[PDB]
Amino acid sequence: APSFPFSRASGPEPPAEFAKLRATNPVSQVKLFDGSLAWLVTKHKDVCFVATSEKLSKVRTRQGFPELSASGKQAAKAKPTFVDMDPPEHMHQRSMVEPTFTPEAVKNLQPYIQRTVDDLLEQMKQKGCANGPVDLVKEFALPVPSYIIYTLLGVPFNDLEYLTQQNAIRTNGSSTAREASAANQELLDYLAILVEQRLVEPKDDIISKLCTEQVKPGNIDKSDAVQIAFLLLVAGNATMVNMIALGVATLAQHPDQLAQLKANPSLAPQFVEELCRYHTAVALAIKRTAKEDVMIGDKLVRANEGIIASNQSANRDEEVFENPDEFNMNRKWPPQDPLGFGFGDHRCIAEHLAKAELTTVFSTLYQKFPDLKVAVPLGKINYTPLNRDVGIVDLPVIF
Ligand code: HEM
Repeated sequence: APSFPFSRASGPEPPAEFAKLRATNPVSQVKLFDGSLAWLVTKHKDVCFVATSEKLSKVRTRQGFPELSASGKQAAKAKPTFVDMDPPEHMHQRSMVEPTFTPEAVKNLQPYIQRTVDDLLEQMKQKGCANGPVDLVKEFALPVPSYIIYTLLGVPFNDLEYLTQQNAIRTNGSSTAREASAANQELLDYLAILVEQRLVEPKDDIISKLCTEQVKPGNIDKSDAVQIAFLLLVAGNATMVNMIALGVATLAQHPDQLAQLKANPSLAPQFVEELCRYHTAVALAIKRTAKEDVMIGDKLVRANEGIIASNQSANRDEEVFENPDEFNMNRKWPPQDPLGFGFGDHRCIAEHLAKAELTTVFSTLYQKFPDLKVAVPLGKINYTPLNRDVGIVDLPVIF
């Protein structure tokens, strides 16, 4: 049994092991950091099964849960939020914050998302690049998702820049454990204050709705509200940043596709669809423990055994997506759902918001800067370490 998680084959590539497993051993055992074994599922159909089976659990206090690191094992000791819950607890808490993320709500949020993107791009243009390239991540990919989620949560305008930087520090690869932790605890402290304030004078934001609708009636306590708000912030921000950066890098790698997008920004939705399939930046979230014996393919997963269903591998499943390793924004989509946002009950709560942010970015970025170019050879892109989910640390650009 090989050690898992695997390392990416290269900066922009997924681990090389998956393709081989899908072809000769779709459901197999892998060895985790603590020496325990877990079942690795690599085929689309099997990943979908794992994501929806009622015989599988997300509760991390169950022995056998596939924690992939020492930190994950310690983090599993805290009171859980809906991300680590099973029915009926799961939807009971998730439904407390779903309103802002529904397809209808996101459609109505479009003008705000567009203004946020327009403002950040204008700021970038005014700063210019007359003295050399600027970091697309720091100047654009980071603030876009950050400002939006912070604003939706309830953070006032003047606090956005500092809070955006602090949240970045908690996941920055250059941060020391001490710094990441400090930033983490600081964001929690700040959210605690916001909850106290919104409890007194509610405004029109997520935190206020949690206070008025859940805390006051006694459905949850203040700390619960803080943790729910915290989850909404840290769950997908870093991923959004990385997806925007990867999108720009990808377009640079395939000139004709960029030419097509520039000539027709209406193709942004399909470009985003392909991006979320090709670059599965959240590939280690579909994990479970078997509550009872369950058969998957030619294997029997016994009660209390862990399972990791790779949506990354599923998105490269040749049986579902023709020429899976080819990035094609004009891809002819099959009836099967690509799995960039998961599947089943737990499917990303912000899938629609995320897609809206990405679509707004890629339908506007090259209209603003038609000559935007990465200022370093593409082969020198600074990607996240290979033993981590795919992403980009910084991206020098000129325009
Ligand atoms: C393009 C960026 C994003 C990608 C690719 C992404 C992908 C995912 C994936 C794969 C999961 C696992 C779903 C499953 O268990 O089947 C997930 C869960 C989740 N994501 Fe995201 N996500 C993104 C953006 C966001 C944003 C913007 C937020 C916050 C506003 C967010 C909040 C969450 C939460 C709260 C969960 C847990 C849902 C649950 O367990 O019920 N995500 N996301």
